Amino acid sequence: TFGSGEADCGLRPLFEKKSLEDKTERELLESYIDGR
Amino acid sequence: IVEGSDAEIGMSPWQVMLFRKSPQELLCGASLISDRWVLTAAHCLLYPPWDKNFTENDLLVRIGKHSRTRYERNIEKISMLEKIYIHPRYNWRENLDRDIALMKLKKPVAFSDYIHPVCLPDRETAASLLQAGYKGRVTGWGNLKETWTANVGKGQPSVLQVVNLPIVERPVCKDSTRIRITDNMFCAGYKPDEGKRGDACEGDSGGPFVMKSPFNNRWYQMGIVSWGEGCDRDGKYGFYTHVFRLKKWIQKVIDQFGE
Ligand SMILES: *C[C@@](*)(O)[C@H](CCCNC(N)=[NH2+])NC(=O)[C@@H]1CCCN1C(=O)[C@H](N)Cc1ccccc1
Repeated sequence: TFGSGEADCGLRPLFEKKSLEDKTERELLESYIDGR
Repeated sequence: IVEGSDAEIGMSPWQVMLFRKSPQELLCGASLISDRWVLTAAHCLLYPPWDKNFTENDLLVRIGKHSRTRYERNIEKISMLEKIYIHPRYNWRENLDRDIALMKLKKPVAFSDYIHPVCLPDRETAASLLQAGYKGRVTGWGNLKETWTANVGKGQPSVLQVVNLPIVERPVCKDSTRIRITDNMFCAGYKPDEGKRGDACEGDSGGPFVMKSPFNNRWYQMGIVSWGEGCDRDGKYGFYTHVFRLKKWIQKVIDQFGE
């Protein structure tokens, strides 16, 4: 099956876990199609 | 990384430093995809042209690092390797096609605030999100400039460096170079008329190109730093191994054996 432990992958302890944004993170979001 | 900036602590908890034993040398970046599996570029390990052939025990993997050079005492984890698997159709002779290798760690790492796996993309997420103009992020400890030729500035960062750049469309990728481009490669970077700059560079290979899904909000690794021609040159683009096109092989070696 998996070789793994991960499955909470891509959520980052000091940031999404803590409901925090990194300092240049809204930029990539802003490219996805544009914003709003 | 050229034209990037210092990383916040914990912002790339998947970043992995591939580190040579003797002589102590940074060689490449990598990424944590699981507590036992690390993904990188195959050319970091095997590139016969430059007489390059690392085996499982020429290398350390350092996980949870921020500083390029200091031991971070209760943050970083130094691990040793069990197995290296390089794509059997990796083409080192011509264009670096299928620039991917897996590393099975010898025992598992435990996740902390500093150490946390990235997701690999599924069909719908690779489709959704990898469209020209969409931005991703590259991290590494690699060159700040081109150091093979005389240049001003430090060549080497003290802290992990972050750059956020756009996917460029294949037409443009293919005419910025005379190296043969492939479906397993994408390019990314700013056009000369876009005002902004930045790129990977030598030392950055193996590091992830990641993207934050607006749906669930999980970061996914979309590419691996592969090749380029200089660093940040106008009209040139960084080329990246296309992780989703190679996920069949990843899955097939990861799941091969049980735990
Ligand atoms: C191994 C990696 O550190 C490195 C990353 C360079 C990224 N550069 C930019 N601007 N984004 N890759 C390499 O240096 C590879 C390995 C072999 C040499 N090489 C090159 O990128 C050459 N610059 C171009 C090349 C030569 C032969 C075959 C393919 C590409």
